[PDB]
Amino acid sequence: GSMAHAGRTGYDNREIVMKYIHYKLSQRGYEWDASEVVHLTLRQAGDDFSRRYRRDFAEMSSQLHLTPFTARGRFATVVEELFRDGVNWGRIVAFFEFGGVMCVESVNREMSPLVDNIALWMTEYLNRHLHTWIQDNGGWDAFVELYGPSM
Amino acid sequence: DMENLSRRLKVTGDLFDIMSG
Repeated sequence: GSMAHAGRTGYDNREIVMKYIHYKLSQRGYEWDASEVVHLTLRQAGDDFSRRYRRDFAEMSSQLHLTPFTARGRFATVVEELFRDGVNWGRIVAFFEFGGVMCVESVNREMSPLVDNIALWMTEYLNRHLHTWIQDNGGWDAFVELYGPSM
Repeated sequence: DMENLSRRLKVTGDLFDIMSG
């Protein structure tokens, strides 16, 4: 099975989102559930992103102000600005990290049902707005090739 | 705060992009 891109369908992106969120929550000891080198590379890339981010900025959750009524709009506003002038793998990693932060903060703030919603919002945004860019730019395979190496 | 958050995500994202290449 080497003729086509790894994780080349929306169903695969969904799995990718669910595994990512499960991991981000597990790092905080919160248990939740709803391509293998792809999941591994994204874990690594997001962790390395977070490390760099935190060197320069305060905790990402310090500027969120989550409520159940405003969470979807907060998500959409942030992500729409993130990709307003374009897409690249670094911004896609930023997208996963932001979604993970939304989920962690939801559980922290005793709004844990929002996790399931955030996972759906991420999956939909990925499939509606990032997936065709991903296919046009070498698939998750290209991402693995570029971000596979540490740092 | 939301605008600033997005900008922080975007630039850190762009940095990462550039380092990979």
